[PDB]
Amino acid sequence: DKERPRGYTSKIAGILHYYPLEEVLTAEYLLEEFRPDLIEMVLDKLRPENVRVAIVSKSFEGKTDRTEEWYGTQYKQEAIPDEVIKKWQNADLNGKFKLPTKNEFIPTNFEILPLEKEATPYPALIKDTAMSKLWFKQDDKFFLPKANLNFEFFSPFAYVDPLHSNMAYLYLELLKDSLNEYAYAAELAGLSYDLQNT
Amino acid sequence: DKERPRGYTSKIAGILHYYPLEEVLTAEYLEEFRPDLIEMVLDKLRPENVRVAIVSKSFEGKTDRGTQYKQEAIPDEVIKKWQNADLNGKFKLPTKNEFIPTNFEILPLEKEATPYPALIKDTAMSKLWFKQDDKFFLPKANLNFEFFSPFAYVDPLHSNMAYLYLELLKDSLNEYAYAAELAGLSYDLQNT
Repeated sequence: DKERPRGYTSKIAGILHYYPLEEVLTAEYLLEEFRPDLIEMVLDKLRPENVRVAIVSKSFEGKTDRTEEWYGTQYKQEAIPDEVIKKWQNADLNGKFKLPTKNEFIPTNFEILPLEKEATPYPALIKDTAMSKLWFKQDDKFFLPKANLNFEFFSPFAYVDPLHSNMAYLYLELLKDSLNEYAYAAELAGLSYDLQNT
Repeated sequence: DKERPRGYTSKIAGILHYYPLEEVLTAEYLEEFRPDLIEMVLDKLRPENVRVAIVSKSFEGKTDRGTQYKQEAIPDEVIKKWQNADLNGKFKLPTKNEFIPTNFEILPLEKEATPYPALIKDTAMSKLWFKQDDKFFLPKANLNFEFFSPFAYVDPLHSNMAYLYLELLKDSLNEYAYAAELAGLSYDLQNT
């Protein structure tokens, strides 16, 4: 997607200190050398022996003995017991863990459908029935092989009272939580979605 | 109940022709038991003297006479079927009306009585407006309740359901409540 000018200039301005002139546009996207030694090198730092762990919870309220000076934040600091460390350094294979598999959602058809004879500058209502109103506009500007599909589903029972509103919400949260595993590949593959109660 | 003047005069003087002056007020409520007349009238409620009229759209087109209708002699065979009615065990005389009132005490006007209704309970669930009668002094009362719910009128379907709900409830109470109604105790139940 074409960037907003202010962000584009700001971002590139930041990264010019790190990359040759010729590569500044692509340096953040384009991978070129496969380097398993560096990947392994970084993996070697993710070890229980240089770890820092911080837990944030209201349950520690009153159970703390230190105060950060500048903001007033109340906290406790403690050494992790070597035995916990030891157990972690010996983290075993579980098998519940697998690498992900091939992302089947990767798009491969990028053809831009031709602009219709009868194209119009604003969206047109191309279907108008009791159940549904469909506004449609074929892209005549951007010419990327993408689309946006938006739907409002209307029902009076979504907002009749507080209880029903709470239920609509919990419903949609549950649905998203349940779709998440399947939808994530798609999201990596430049396909995302947004689902919320109104 | 105190009568409307027009109705009182109208009702009365329809009776002065039948009763001595002194009894005319009481003449219509309180007098002679006449089992011979009751049976006499019962002897008139017989199939050989009966008139039957059925009103139905199902007769549309089957008529020949502003109002369209058909007239027909009832077949004598039908007369006979009626004349031979046996006793049916599903039919019983009514029983004692248990709803008959017997306590007529007029509670004395409370010290804290107010001329208009007072709100005597004001909670999240319910608002109770109350007034003890300080005028009429008959041993009667009226109890009115509005039950509010948004789900009664949220959409056409729900309004229909609220209604059918109440018709079914009244249809089911009807048998028991009718006795109460004869005994000057009635009720009204409807959707708003």
